[PDB]
Amino acid sequence: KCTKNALAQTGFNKDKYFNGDVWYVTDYLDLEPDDVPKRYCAALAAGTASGKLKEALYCYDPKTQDTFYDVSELQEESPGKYTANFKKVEKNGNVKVDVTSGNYYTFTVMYADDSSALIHTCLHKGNKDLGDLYAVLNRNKDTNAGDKVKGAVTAASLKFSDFISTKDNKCEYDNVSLKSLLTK
Ligand code: HEM
Ligand SMILES: NCCc1c[nH]cn1
Repeated sequence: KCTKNALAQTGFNKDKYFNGDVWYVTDYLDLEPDDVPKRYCAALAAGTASGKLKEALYCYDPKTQDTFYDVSELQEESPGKYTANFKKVEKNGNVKVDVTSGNYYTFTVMYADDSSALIHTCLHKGNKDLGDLYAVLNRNKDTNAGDKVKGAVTAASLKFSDFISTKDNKCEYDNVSLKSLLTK
């Protein structure tokens, strides 16, 4: 069961956040980890494409080098709070799992600035709730969480201590594919 009480950023600047460029996940807090050890890497891009708000996802597993992608049209619920009916796709946009009733995630932008952000997500897959996941984002992958986003972590009643860093986890990314998926 995810919480719905994550508060959107006051004065959220949606154009700066959804500018079509990549956000890297630098640190994350998964409140319901899979029983199997999975130290993944993730990044995302979001912005307008042919008049729609779109969000593409990338995940990388260093153990296998396996990759997975997703793309959604976003639906604004309220300011800074969105719902995404995802479809799983190859790096070229070919559909692996279609848009389905029980598959969706929601997110809230709790904090953001030109370079960083903190978001809450709640993922639903096959109708089941997979729990809360908080991500600290940055426009640069090797950048450490600065004071402002750490303040936002505190303001959300969390401890930065509990977060897991992707910094020396052998991550590799694919921003070209991630950006071009916005049109698919
Ligand atoms: C912005 C941050 C993230 C978002 C929006 C997000 C979103 C998603 C989505 C939509 C899926 C379902 C994919 C599909 O089946 O088509 C997924 C699966 C998964 N994600 Fe993430 N993810 C995020 C960050 C992360 C991070 C940092 C990790 C690292 C542990 C992670 C681990 C996983 C795992 C293990 C699964 C497979 C879950 C299952 O089917 O049981 N994700 N993610
Ligand atoms: N238990 C974490 C669910 C999740 C994975 N990705 C996004 N959310």
